[PDB]
Amino acid sequence: RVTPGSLYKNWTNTTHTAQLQQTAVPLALPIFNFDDISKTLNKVVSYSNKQYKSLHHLGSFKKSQFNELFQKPVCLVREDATNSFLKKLVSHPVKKFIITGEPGVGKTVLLSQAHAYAVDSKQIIINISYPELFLNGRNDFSYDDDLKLFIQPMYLKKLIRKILKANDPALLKSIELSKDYKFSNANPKNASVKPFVTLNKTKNTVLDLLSVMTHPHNRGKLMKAIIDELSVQSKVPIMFTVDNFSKVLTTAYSAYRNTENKQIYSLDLQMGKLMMDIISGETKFANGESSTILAISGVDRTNKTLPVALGKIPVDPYVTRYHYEPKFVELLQKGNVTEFEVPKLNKQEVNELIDYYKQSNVLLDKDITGKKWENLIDEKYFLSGNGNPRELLKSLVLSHR
Amino acid sequence: VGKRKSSTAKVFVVRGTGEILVNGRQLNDYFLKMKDRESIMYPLQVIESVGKYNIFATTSGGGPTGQAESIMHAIAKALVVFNPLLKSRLHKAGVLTRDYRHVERKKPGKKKARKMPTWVKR
Amino acid sequence: YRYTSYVGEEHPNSRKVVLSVKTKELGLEEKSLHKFRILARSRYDHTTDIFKMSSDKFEHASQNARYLHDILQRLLAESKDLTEDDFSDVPLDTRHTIAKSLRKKKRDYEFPEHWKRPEDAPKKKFDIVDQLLSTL
Amino acid sequence: MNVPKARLLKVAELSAKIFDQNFNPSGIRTGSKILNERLKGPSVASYYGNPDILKFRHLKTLYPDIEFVDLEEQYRLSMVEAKKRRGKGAPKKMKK
Amino acid sequence: KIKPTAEQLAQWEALKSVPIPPRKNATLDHITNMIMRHGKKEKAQTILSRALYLVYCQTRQDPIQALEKSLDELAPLMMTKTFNTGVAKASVIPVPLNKRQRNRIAWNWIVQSANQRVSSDFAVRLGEELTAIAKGTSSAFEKRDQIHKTAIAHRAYIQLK
RNA sequence: AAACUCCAUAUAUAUAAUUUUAAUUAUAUAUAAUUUUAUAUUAUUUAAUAUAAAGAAAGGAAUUAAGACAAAUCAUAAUGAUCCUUAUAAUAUGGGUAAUAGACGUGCUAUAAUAAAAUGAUAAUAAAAUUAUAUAAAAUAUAUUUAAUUAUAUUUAAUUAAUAAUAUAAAACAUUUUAAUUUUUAAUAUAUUUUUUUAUUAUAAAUAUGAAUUAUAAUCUGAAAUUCGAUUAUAUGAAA
Ligand SMILES: Nc1nc2c(ncn2[C@@H]2O[C@H](COP(=O)(O)OP(=O)(O)O)[C@@H](O)[C@H]2O)c(=O)[nH]1
Ligand SMILES: [Mg+2]
Ligand SMILES: [Mg+2]
Ligand SMILES: [Mg+2]
Ligand SMILES: [Mg+2]
Ligand SMILES: [Mg+2]
Ligand SMILES: [Mg+2]
Ligand SMILES: [Mg+2]
Ligand SMILES: [Mg+2]
Ligand SMILES: [Mg+2]
Ligand SMILES: [Mg+2]
Ligand SMILES: [Mg+2]
Ligand SMILES: [Mg+2]
Ligand SMILES: [Mg+2]
Ligand SMILES: [Mg+2]
Ligand SMILES: [Mg+2]
Ligand SMILES: [Mg+2]
Ligand SMILES: [Mg+2]
Ligand SMILES: [Mg+2]
Repeated sequence: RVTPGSLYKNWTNTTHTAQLQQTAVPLALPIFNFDDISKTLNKVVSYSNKQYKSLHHLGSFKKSQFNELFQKPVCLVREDATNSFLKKLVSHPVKKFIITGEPGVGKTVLLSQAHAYAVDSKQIIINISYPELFLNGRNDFSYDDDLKLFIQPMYLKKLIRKILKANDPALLKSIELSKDYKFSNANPKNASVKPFVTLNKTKNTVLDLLSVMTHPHNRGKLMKAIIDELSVQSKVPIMFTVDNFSKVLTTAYSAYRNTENKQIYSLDLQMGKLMMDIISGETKFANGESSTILAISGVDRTNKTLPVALGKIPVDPYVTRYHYEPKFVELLQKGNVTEFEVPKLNKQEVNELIDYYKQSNVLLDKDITGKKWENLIDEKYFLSGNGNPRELLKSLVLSHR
Repeated sequence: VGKRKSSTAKVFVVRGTGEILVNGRQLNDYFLKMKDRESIMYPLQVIESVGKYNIFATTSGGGPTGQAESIMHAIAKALVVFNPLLKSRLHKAGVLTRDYRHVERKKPGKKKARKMPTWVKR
Repeated sequence: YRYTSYVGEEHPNSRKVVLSVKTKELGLEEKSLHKFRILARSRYDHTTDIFKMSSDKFEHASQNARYLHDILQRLLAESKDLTEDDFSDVPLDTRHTIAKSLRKKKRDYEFPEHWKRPEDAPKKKFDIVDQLLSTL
Repeated sequence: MNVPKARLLKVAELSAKIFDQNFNPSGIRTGSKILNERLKGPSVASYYGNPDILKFRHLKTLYPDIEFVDLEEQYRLSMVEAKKRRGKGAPKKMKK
Repeated sequence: KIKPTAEQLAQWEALKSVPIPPRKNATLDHITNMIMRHGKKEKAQTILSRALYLVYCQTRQDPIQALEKSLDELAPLMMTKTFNTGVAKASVIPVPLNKRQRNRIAWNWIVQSANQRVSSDFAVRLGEELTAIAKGTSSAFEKRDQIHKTAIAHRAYIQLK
């Protein structure tokens, strides 16, 4: 008893997935570029078209945000938060960050900005938004024999596709291969004719490698090969990113069960192990400017692990595996992860946001009409808990109290 | 010091730019319900002085909404010292009144305070 | 050694005696101190560096006190041994203390020092008759 | 628990040796909780009262000079006498 | 001796003209209370505000105001209240309605019409219904019209007149 | 009857070397209101409404008279009369009070998405009360490959108590999931909705509700758990 047009989903899903961004005012806002941050240092800025294209593919813009409020997802540049982070990324020798903060402070937004910057500066981006998919057991998996770990060839395929599409092909096909690669063919065409697909050293490309389509049991092998290729190449920078890395840290054991009924460890998987290797000084990328940018989510569980990894708490040895996994900490220490605290909004920034919202026509009538502007701003600041952006946004729009 | 239900809120209000700290942590972190935050703000909102006064609240006892109400009550009293002419206005707004609403005890024969067990005729 | 006595009554808690010492105040070297603390286990609190223990096993209070003393002496002897038993590589178990802390409440938070306004404080108001009076 | 198990066990054993408390690493039913329970008998016995309490009988022993009267007893005796009089006295008890 | 300072006096004067701000939008609060069941007001509030957000998204104009307008439209200005009438014919009379009663009648109808919509989440259903009413389509309107017609019959049954 | 009374409230004073700390408290002693004042608008100097300024000022408990109902109690206990005195008095071992056609009250749990379940350790937020016929912390072991949870066992740290324990309150709020529901899934492509979209293929009246009833295995208390107790596990999964 359902039509195509009617809304059948729950609220959060509906807001994400039903395009109510359709009925919205076009806004001629400035464009996000790191080279011209001096112009737009503390102003709202729409992303470039190319950036948007890349960012959507990656999975930067998420469901629980209020990206439905505008024509397209929008951020502002911040001197204390985003700009400083970008500068650190540019300058630091290690280039290896974990974006920490309170729930709703704007970690994902920071990640999205970092991605956009990377896109601008001719870099490949391997984004893993929501590791919950590979960590929790809701897709097929298999123990590979060559690689001593469990591969996940539904998730992997999706990730490969994202990598292919998020990045431009000219940058991606500038990379020649280091080794030759045999794979099992899995086209609808040439199934009987071509039993195997072969990629040569100099002739073939990374783009071509990505476009390969194998059976599930070779997908993990393909992924491994791709990563190796990217590590080897020194022509283009590789930005690796993992958002909701908190889940990964806490969920040490996956929901998958091996032959004997017991839970599989995250490092015994392909994806989680690979990710950990990337984080640590192990799969070292040949080029400079090649970063790993991790991000915590307030959604996920909290425990002693991440604080212990960083310069926060001394290592209590007696706390349990559930609330403190030491292997993960050790791995984090190995690859010198310098954490980045996202600061809460200043008064001026809050004011600027409120002004933008007013321009876009999100503010309620009781806020605008018959009220001093400065007083309103102060109230908004108070209700957000002194500049938590999400909370502020909620107070503005989702209050109706 | 303000009170409501079982809650008690000792609140240090000071002239610095308007930031909040409830019980040694951020306001949005402590009070999750926006209503409680709005209530807390209200003494500063009846005056045009939200943003003017720094507030350091310290609560104990009761639940969250009651705690927030006790904080609000305390803040109004604190404000009254800064400018005595606004005291009447605050009273009119309904912030200077200590909300007496006290939880009624369970009486013997009754199940709860008022809720009696079912009656029968036959 | 704290002793308790119920005056008119004959309580069975009058026998209870409680020894209690700060572990740093005990005459020990650093290695031996750590070993002593390890041996104490739940009896040693780490936030306050205090080790206490009570005995109710024996009939009289004096007996119980003597027993506690003997235990303490034994503990000290063990701490000062060091022959084929150091306990350098067993970290201090602080689980009981954290459990106790959780059970209780905390008021660790304080008023921010940079939020203070000495300039806004009420200055001394000039009372002329009081000044006149003060001839001493 | 990165710290080893055997060392912890040894430490626990040592602690047990130091104090009087026993060291049961295997976790077997020893029977310790049966004996170690404080015996509650004297308190239980002392429930109804002190059986040696002064009675009316004694108020003759202590003070022979004062001719006391137990009123309830006297009443009972009077009732018995009345019963005897009106043919409602107790029947004579069988011996066999 | 009171001794009020100049700045304080100026502040008081500035305040004096401004009226005391209201702590709640009353009609909204009433609605939230009606939605609410087991002293779980927060959940009811979340539901209501989410619905209003959805409404706004669908049609970009103040959601609260639109809701109030809808209530005003829908709320029947009077009701044909039944009476025993001294043990005789149950002679009905038109009776004027308090604001709350008016909006209460409207809300129940709105809820009913929402419950016919598809989604699992009630908040979504509610929002869709509110948007439909804003645009101008419901059986609630028809019911109101019918009520008004029934009130119109029994003109002079009103006692004081 | 009201009032004095108790609880709770507001204020003041006293005391607490602010390690028995919660001073945001506890407890003795006061004071405080069955609130006051004024301007008007109706009805006749007053009384209800409204407005204003002054106040923290707003409840609950106990107390339920005379008479009556030959209301209830001789099974709390006692006493009158009457009846039993090798028995209608007294002690032990077992059984019964828990029997089951229909019926009648009180409750509890339910019949799923404005509502259920997983999770949430710099442990979100209480109060009141108990612990020498005790309260039992941490930790080890087994159920259970990690560990947590829950349940037992092992063994008693602390305190007979503003000091330790019962006891990290729970809803809340947040992520995840949820059949009925082809209102979803997964194979392909697809893309500026990517924890997602579109296209084309295949996905065909009690559940992934409920927890009655029963089977087996363990555990707990006790000397003893068959009639007849309480847990846990693996199955069973009515009715609604
Ligand atoms: N920094 C920043 N954040 C914003 C901006 N606009 C919205 N946000 C908010 O940033 C939030 C993302 O915070 P995040 O740290 O991902 O929340 P978490 O997932 O709970 O950790 C969203 O909820 C947005 O509402 C902006 O312009 N800048
Ligand atoms: Mg996130
Ligand atoms: Mg009276
Ligand atoms: Mg204190
Ligand atoms: Mg009477
Ligand atoms: Mg009778
Ligand atoms: Mg009678
Ligand atoms: Mg009798
Ligand atoms: Mg009798
Ligand atoms: Mg007998
Ligand atoms: Mg019975
Ligand atoms: Mg009854
Ligand atoms: Mg349910
Ligand atoms: Mg324990
Ligand atoms: Mg305690
Ligand atoms: Mg908890
Ligand atoms: Mg049925
Ligand atoms: Mg079930
Ligand atoms: Mg259930």
